[PDB]
Amino acid sequence: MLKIILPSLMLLPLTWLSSPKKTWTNVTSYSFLISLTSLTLLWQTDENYKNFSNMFSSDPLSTPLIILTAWLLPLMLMASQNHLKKDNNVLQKLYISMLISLQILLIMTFSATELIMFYILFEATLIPTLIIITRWGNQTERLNAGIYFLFYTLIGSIPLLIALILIQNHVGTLNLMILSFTTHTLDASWSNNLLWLACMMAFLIKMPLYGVHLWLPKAHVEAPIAGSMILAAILLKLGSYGMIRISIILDPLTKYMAYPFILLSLWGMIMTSSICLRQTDLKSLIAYSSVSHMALVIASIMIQTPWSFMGATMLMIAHGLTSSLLFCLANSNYERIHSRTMIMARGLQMVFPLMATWWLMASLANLALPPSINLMGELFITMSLFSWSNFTIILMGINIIITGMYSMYMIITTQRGKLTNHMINLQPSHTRELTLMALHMIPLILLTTSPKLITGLTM
Amino acid sequence: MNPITLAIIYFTIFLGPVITMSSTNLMLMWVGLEFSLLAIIPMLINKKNPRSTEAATKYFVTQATASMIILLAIVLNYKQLGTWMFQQQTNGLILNMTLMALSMKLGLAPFHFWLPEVTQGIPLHMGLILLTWQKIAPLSILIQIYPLLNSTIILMLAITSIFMGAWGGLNQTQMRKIMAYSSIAHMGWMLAILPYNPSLTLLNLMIYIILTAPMFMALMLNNSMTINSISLLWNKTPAMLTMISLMLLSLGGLPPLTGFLPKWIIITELMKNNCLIMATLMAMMALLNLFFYTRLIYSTSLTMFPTNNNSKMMTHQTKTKPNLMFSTLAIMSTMTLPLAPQLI
Amino acid sequence: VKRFFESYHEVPDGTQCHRKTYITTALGGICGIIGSAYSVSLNPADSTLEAVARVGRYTFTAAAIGAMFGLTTCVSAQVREKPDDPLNYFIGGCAGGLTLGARTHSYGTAAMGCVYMGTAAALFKIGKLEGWELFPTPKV
Amino acid sequence: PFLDIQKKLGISLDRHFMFLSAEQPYKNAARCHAFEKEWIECAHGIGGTRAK
Amino acid sequence: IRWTYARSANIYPNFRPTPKNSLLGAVAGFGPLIFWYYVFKTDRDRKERLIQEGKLDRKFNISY
Amino acid sequence: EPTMQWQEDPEPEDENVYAKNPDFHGYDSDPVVDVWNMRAVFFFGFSIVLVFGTTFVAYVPDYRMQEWARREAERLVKYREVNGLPIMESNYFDPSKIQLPE
Amino acid sequence: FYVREPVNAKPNWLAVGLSVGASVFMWIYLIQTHNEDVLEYKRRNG
Amino acid sequence: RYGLLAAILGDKTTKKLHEYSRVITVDGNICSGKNKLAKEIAQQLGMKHYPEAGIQYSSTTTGDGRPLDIEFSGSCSLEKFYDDPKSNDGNSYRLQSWLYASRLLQYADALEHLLSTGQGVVLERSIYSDFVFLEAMYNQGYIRKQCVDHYNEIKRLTLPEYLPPHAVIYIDVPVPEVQSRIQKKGDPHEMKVTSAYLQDIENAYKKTFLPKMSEMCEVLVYDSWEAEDPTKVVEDIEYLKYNKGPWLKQDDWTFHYLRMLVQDKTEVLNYTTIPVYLPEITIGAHQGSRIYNSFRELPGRKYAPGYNAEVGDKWIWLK
Amino acid sequence: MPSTFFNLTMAFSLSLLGTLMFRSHLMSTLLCLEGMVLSLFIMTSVTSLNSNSMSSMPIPITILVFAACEAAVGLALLVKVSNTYGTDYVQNLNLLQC
Amino acid sequence: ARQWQPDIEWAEQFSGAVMYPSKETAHWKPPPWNDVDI
Amino acid sequence: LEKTIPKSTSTLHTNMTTLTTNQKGLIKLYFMSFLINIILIIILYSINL
Amino acid sequence: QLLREHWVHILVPAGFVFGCYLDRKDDEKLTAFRNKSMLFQRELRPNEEVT
Amino acid sequence: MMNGRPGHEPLKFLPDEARSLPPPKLNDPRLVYMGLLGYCTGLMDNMLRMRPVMRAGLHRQLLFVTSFVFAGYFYLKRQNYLYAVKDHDMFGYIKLHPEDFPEKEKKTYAEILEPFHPV
Amino acid sequence: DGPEKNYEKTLAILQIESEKAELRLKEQEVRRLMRARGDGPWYQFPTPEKEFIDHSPKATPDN
Ligand SMILES: Nc1ncnc2c1ncn2[C@@H]1O[C@H](COP(=O)(O)OP(=O)(O)OP(=O)(O)O)[C@@H](O)[C@H]1O
Repeated sequence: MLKIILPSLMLLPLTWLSSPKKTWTNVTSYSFLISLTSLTLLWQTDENYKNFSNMFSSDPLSTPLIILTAWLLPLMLMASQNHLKKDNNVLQKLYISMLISLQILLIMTFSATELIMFYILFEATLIPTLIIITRWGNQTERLNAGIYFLFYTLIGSIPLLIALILIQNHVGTLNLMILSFTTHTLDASWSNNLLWLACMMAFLIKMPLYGVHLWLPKAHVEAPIAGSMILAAILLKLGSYGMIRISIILDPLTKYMAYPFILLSLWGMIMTSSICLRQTDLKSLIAYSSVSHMALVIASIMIQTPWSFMGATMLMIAHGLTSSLLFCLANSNYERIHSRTMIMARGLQMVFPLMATWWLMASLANLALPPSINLMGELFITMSLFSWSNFTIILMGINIIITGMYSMYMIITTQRGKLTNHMINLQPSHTRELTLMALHMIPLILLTTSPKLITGLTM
Repeated sequence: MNPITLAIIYFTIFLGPVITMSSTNLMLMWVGLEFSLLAIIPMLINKKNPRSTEAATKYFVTQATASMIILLAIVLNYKQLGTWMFQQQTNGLILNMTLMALSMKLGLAPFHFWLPEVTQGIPLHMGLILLTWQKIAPLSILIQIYPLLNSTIILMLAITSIFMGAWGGLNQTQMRKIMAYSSIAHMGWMLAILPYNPSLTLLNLMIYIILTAPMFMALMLNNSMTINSISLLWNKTPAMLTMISLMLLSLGGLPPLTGFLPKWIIITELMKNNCLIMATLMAMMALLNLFFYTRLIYSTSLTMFPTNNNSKMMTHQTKTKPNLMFSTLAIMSTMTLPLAPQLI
Repeated sequence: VKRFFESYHEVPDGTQCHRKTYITTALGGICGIIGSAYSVSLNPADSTLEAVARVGRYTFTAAAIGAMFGLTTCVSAQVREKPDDPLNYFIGGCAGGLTLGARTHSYGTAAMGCVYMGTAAALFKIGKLEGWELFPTPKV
Repeated sequence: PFLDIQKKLGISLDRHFMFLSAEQPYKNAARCHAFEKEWIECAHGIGGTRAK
Repeated sequence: IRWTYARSANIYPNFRPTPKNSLLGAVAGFGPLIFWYYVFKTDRDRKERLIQEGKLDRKFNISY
Repeated sequence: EPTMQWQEDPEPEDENVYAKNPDFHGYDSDPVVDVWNMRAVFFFGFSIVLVFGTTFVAYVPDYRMQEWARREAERLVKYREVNGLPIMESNYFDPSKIQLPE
Repeated sequence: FYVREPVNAKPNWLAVGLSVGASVFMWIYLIQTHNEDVLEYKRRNG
Repeated sequence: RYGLLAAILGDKTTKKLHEYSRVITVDGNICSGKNKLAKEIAQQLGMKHYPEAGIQYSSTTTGDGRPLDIEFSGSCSLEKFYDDPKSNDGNSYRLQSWLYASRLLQYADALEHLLSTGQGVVLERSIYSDFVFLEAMYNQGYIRKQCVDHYNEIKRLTLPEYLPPHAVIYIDVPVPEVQSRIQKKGDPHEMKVTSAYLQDIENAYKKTFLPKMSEMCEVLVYDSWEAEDPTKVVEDIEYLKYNKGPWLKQDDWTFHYLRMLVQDKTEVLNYTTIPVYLPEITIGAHQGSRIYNSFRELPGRKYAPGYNAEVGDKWIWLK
Repeated sequence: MPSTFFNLTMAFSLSLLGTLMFRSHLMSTLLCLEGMVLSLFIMTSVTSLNSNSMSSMPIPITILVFAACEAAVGLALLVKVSNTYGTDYVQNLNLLQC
Repeated sequence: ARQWQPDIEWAEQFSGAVMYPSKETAHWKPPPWNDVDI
Repeated sequence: LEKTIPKSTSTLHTNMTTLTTNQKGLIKLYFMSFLINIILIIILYSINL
Repeated sequence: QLLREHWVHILVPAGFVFGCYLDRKDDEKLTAFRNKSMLFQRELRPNEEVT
Repeated sequence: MMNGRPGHEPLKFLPDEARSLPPPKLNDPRLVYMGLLGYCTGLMDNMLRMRPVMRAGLHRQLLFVTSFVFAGYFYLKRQNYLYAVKDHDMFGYIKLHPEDFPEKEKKTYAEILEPFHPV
Repeated sequence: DGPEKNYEKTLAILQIESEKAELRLKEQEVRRLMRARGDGPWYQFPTPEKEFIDHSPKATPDN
């Protein structure tokens, strides 16, 4: 694993000392080399999981996130290469360093076994994000947004830690697969119930429900492309991975400790998908769509069925990539205009003839057009939920419909009307942003082709 | 203050605690306490301005009552047994009085409403000592007598300090008073852990010191004792920020830094000893300290406030005050979490 | 002799409302006296008249809070016969916070107090049941 | 104690009269000399909770 | 710009809580969740008692 | 007397890059740097990563044994079909070595 | 070229050589002590 | 160096405070014979003369000593003030504050020179003398009471900690003669000042500066021709005494603390760069950042003095 | 012995009240401090001479000297206060609350 | 457009000796900058 | 969902801070408070033995 | 010259080398159970030195 | 805590008893990290005094690094000693009092009943 | 290399971690017993010494 980390810990001094004319290219290409080397984990010949020490490990549920992160790093770099163009070399170097620290932390956590290490990394993820969001935004409320982000996250963090302590004491160790081979069952009293809470509350507060979805839009809006990318892609996924790895112990509590959370997740999926219709701000629309899909993820995580877990992982990866892509497109249309509003720029596709086909290929992946990992996940999760009850296809379908609606609303208020006549600032497409779109897409094709990699624990 | 006087006073200040600790007699302890008190008052009152004099009066009065109370305790112990030292056979009221006095002498709450006023009246190079070389002997006294204490009131006092310090820090702008409230809270953490494992109070104290001293160095730099006077650091000297931000987040106790480790292993001990409720309160109310550190991070680094023209006349100049130990302690605070086991 | 505060758990939640209510009202008066003493020693006012008026405001307020809370929890325990379950104490704390809000003339404070105090009481009951000790003694 | 500088140097400055039955100047023994000499001898070799 | 401001951020400041508003809010936040919940709980209890009896034809439900 | 505005530079203007470097690519205003960085991106991320990564993966063997297992099932089914045993017993562990209460 | 070339205008050979010498002596004492401890440890535990 | 150590070692101040180790001002109005007079005085009394601190004292002392660009230096313009006052920009106050600060730097370096070597100094208009201009501005209406209060606060903060000047000469020339000298010199900006301006200057001087300071420093009011005859001034000052002031309420150790404070070239200005927000001087982060970047891009200011390589330093990898 | 000792402890408590409650002066507080110190010195010497212990007698001397010096610096501070305000009152110290 | 940075109306809610003067009792005056009162 | 969780916490902590820093610098009051605390501690020990 | 510029490209390869070496050292540790397991317990055929 | 154990030689950094313990191979990651800390501290001091970083104060950096290591070495020895002592005392007390630790030999999953918890 | 490598590595790791868990779950108990009954070297609180006492005649037989 050091083979993945150490070079990512060398990109930093590399950035510091390299000359301005060359740091961008050098660090970018070498981060791509890191992404490449990050595939050794896929030599999972047999079912014996990979273990490198008492301090690291890998797994089928973690490897995807690792590669996706090591591959979203350079895309953040590139998408962060036209703005802050008049900001000093030292400042842009700081930005690069923060991105790289995010990468390294995310890798170490998605790999680590001991949930306490996982937790310290899960909470160290903040500093770079808070910074990136406050020191490089474009509005004023970014401050309140960062505050909300930080404090939601830490409120979650605390009882999680307290329960990790209670465990480490009652049980002997915290190492995973030992928690498995020596788990037990609980008398199911108010004590163990509040323990279940203090263990899942943080992961949920992070992966937003209806009740606490508030810090997502502010972040994705006030913050720049890279922060938006990384939020929509991974910093949510951390909660899901933690919940998956930890729920192994709390059996059986999660049968009746789920109804409220499943209910909230579904209702929130619906209401947020509806708001996605009448939400002006494009990035806010995208954020609420992300909420709508992560609600499915959660409803599939709780009930603990194998189909459900595989669908969760599929939809997870798919949404990560697709949201990064949509945010790239938004930023693109913003740098030329400097207004997030959806109804200002209209009737494109007459001057950006190609870009549309990078807009289209995203929506179709949002509304679950097959053959896509998106629909595979949505469908397996709907199957699990139908088994768990026959009266949830209702909500699945309402969500599918409202999505099929607002995805096209977005396509049609930006690439289907008639062109304005005062947007003389429409610098044509840059090879760079076209490349970012292509790189976010192509992997969707290859994974639609061969998804056995992207299944999960149960496959 | 001529050099002979300066040297003698610094010597007595460096002595008081040394005796208070190395002595096994409570009278010698009380003596060292009085040494610190006396030898310090001047350093507070040197400027001879009204505010300094007022702060001196407050400080002296409170610490006098405290010392006399501790003396009453010792004498009652004498009448009771005969020895000048505390044993495991002393009526708990005496311990409770000793604890009230030590608290009032430290700054714990609700005996704390005199620390912010004084620390606002004082300059920096004496508030630093007031917070980092006067809270040692009073803590050594406890280190000696931790077994037979009253956990109930110790915990009530600690958590009360947590709450009140945080709630006051949410408002106070004056950085001196902010630092004072932070001291209150951290000493609350210590007293909370104390009767279970003292080494952890030692650790919390050393860490709070290593985080405070360099902040006060960065302040002594400019005599910027206000938020709108420190926000101008990015135009006076844009270098201290990459370390001030870290140190304040640390004082808050963010995991990847070191300021977290104390709270972490402390909660561990309290969970071993079944105090998880108060542990939860402490952990869920340190977040306000974290808050009003973040709110200064904002003002200084993450966003640039309006400067003042004459700062150009300043920048034309130079400055070589900031010695090496500042950076040394900053680093050995922020980037030393991997070495917690080697710290225990 | 501390019996006036220990008797609260001689019987379970159930009858003896005339006792549980006196006890909760006593706690109300105590907390009121204490908070009033602090807010009189500090943040003083003009006349002893207004000072003791503030004191009595606080004291009667807390007394009524404790009375209403303990009474609700002795009544629910009687009717909804699932005594040990803490929803009794939660509803009682909600009614108490609502009384506090009706006194202070603030619906927001009413609801805030409902939530916070009710959950606090439910946790007190959870502790009394599962032996969670407060102000412990050191045995690592 | 806390900082055993005294025991390290093998000296004594205060701890030679920390209690009652120490060496009084002109051999004038105190009131409860014997009872102290027994309490201490029972509380030696062991620590604290044993003696209490 | 002003339209966006009024739809996005000028809301809470000029917002004043009153009844029928608190009422509609509590409704939208409580009612439907609880309806769906009673539905699901009744269904699950039906299924559970059916299985405990040992009747519900589960043939071919090998993957779930 | 009425009021004054805090001295501040004016709002910069909206410009064009293609007016001075119609060979643009999006990265920098230095053409050589643009060219070399875009060639780096493409090569290191279209020629090597995508291609060699896809190749590696596609030629990975028996990912999580979904091939060895098919083989093993074929062999076991042959064995049992011949020997008359059933293809799947409703009890996994030997109920003999096991022991139960009353 | 300045007008008031201050203290930093030229090096302090005293402190330079002092630091280098103390560093070298730290290194050498470290190595000697480590080798001594290795010898003695192997001696006392085979 | 002058830490406490050199003092303990012997490099004190009283051991070189000899005769004529004094400090003087030669104040008056705009075009009196100030510079010729002060230079005559300096030559006759072996002191050193410090010219009138303007808008470039800092840039000329620090670095390679060349008049820097206005963006880095204050952003004021005396010519633009004389041409267009009352504008919506703020030149009046963002010039007066800058000039006060530079004058303060002057006085500080002067006390340093003195307390290090008793060789006395002569000063033109000083920090005590740089408030009549502001009072004239306000009385004419060029400026806001808020800015006046800001200035008075800065003064209350800095002015005290330093020691007033032993001797103070005041040259009294009225508006008509001052205007004659103006027109003789010739300048399209000086040519446009107002007799009321100069009259307010004179009034403020002769009302505040003289009584205030006759109680804690020696004064000498002279006229045009008595100045044109300098030597008389020299002999007056020589045979004059220097009672009634703080400068003898001091000793080695207060002199030492004062010298340390002065030598500290930012303990003088941590109370002049204070955060009180006025749209006159108040500058935004964008401008401040741009200017700091350009300055640190300049040669000789990128790094500290003894480290900039390009300029032609060496041994830059040991110190 | 026990009676007089309890009474001396009562006197200490009374000086405690005198110091912890003011009547718009400062010399009263300092005099109550002196009363505390006197009661303590007395109780200690009594304990010693009752136990017939001798080596423990230096302690009253020590603490009496320290109380002398303490009250001395307190009086110096009182004096600076009076000479910088105009009197030794207590309600003049409304500063530092900002 | 460009990064919005703070300004006077944002910084002059801190100049007050204490944040959050939600009460009338927060009617005090800022403290001097040299620790001297008139 | 904003008036409930975050703005409620804000108002609450804000008011508690207003209280705990509405204090004026009067020893005549600080000492009375110290005395109340001493009384409390003594009484608690007495009850709990 | 040019190495001051074109040397930086040596770090990352060196980092990868160091990483593989550290993993090799870790795997050389934990050498216990080299062949003592109960599902890959061989006879150590001649001339076939240990894993 | 343990400062009263049998014959706790007071204020002695490393007793002779701490020569029968394997010292740390100088390649140890902890010492290496302290070296990095010294280097970064020199960097920070230079950037604070406004000096060329990575090419100034070489003697300063050497001093920092070597001091940090020269300390870490012996501090780490002391800590290894403390942990060894803790473990030794624990095992000794266990060997003294076995009854306080009944060697409960668990039962097989055959004899023990794992209760069920479906889905 | 082969799967057996990772297999046996996993096995050694599990052994280590289980032994660690055992040690900690025993250390808690040991420390508890020591603190509660002082039967051990740890938590040996400080007692009055016995070397600064006199065993010489004291000018009067009694005492
Ligand atoms: N505080 C001030 N504010 C604005 N302008 C000033 C200020 N002080 C001086 N000036 C301008 O600077 C110029 C100084 O020239 P001045 O006549 O004083 O020369 P001098 O030093 O008297 O020598 P001489 O007059 O013999 O040439 C004046 O024309 C005056 O307008």
